[PDB]
Amino acid sequence: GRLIYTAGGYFRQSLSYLEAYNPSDGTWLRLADLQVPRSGLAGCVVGGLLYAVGGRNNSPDGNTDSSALDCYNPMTNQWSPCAPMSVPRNRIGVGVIDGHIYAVGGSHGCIHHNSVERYEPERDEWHLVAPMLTRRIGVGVAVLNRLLYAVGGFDGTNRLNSAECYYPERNEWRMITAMNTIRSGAGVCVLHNCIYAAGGYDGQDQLNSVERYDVATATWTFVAPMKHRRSALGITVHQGRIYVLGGYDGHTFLDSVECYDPDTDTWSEVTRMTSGRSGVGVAVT
Ligand SMILES: CC(=O)N1CCC[C@H]1C(=O)N[C@@H]1COC(=O)c2cccc(-c3ccc(C(=O)O)cc3)c2CSC[C@H](C(=O)N(C)C)NC1=O
Ligand SMILES: [Cl-]
Repeated sequence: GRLIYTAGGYFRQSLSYLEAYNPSDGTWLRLADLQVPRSGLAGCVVGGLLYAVGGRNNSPDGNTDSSALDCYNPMTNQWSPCAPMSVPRNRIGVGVIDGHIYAVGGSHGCIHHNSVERYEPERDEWHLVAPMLTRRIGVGVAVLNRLLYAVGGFDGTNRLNSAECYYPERNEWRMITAMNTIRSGAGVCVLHNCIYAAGGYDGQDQLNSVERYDVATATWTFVAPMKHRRSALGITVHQGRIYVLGGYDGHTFLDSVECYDPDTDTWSEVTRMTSGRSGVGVAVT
C-alpha cells in the first residue's frame, strides 16, 4: 500500500506537519515534523525516500527563504538534511527524471528565478542545468516522456499561461503550446500521458478550472472543474486518480481534499486534512 504524504504548508505561519493519508482506509498518520517549518516547498519521492525541497519559513517575527533539501525515511520516521541548493527557492516546482531531482524556478526575496538545478542522491550534490526561457515562481512541474515541463507561474510582472519543455539529453528548453488560462500557483501533474493543470491564480481570482495537455495533438483542453477554487494547492496521482489537497481560495486556507476520476470526468471530496493549509509539498510512496 502507498500513502499520500503532505509536508509543510501555511496557516497563519509556515508549518512543520508531515502527515500521510491512506486512500484505502481513509486514515491520516501524524509523522515526524520537519526540522524547519516551510511553505511554498515541493515534495517528491526517490528510492522510497521523501524529499522536501525549498520553500520559505514565514513566522510572525521574520521570513526566511529556504535553499534546503531534507530527506524523510518512512522506515525510520526521521528527517535528515541533504546538500542545499545554490540559491533559496520559495514557490518552487520539482520534477524527477531517472532518480534525479530538478528544482525549477522559485523566488528569493526580490528575485524571480529562471535557473534550474539537478540533485544527484547517489553523490549528494546539486548542479545547475540550462535555465528556463522565462523566470517562473509558483511554477507547476511535470515529467512526461522523460522531458521536464514548466507550466505557468509568475515572472515578476505578469502571471503566465505559457509553458516550456526541458530536454535533459540536449540540455535545452523549448516553448510549448500555452494554456487557455493564466495560472500561477496551480497543481500540475501527469496522468495517463497527459499533463493536468488544476486551479491556481490568474491575477484576479483563484481558479477552480482544470485543463490537460495532449502531447499528440499539442492542445490544452478543459476537463471538469474542481468543487473549490484554490491556489497554492498540493497535487499528486494515486492509482489512476488525481488528488488535490488544500490551498487558498482568497480568504480561507482549505482542508478539502478532492479526487478526479478520469474515466467519469468527475471530482469528489474524499477526505479533509487535519487542518486547513496552503503551499504544501505532496508525494506518494
Ligand atoms: C502576500 C503573501 O504572499 N504573504 C504575506 C507574507 C506571507 C505570504 C503568505 O501569506 N503566503 C502564504 C503561503 O502560500 C504559499 O506557500 C504559496 C505557495 C506557492 C505559490 C503561491 C503563489 C504565489 C504567488 C502567486 C501569484 O501572486 O501569482 C500565486 C501563488 C503561494 C502564495 S498563495 C497566496 C496567499 C496570500 O497571498 N495570502 C495573503 C494568504 N499566501 C499564502 O497562503
Ligand atoms: Cl509565501
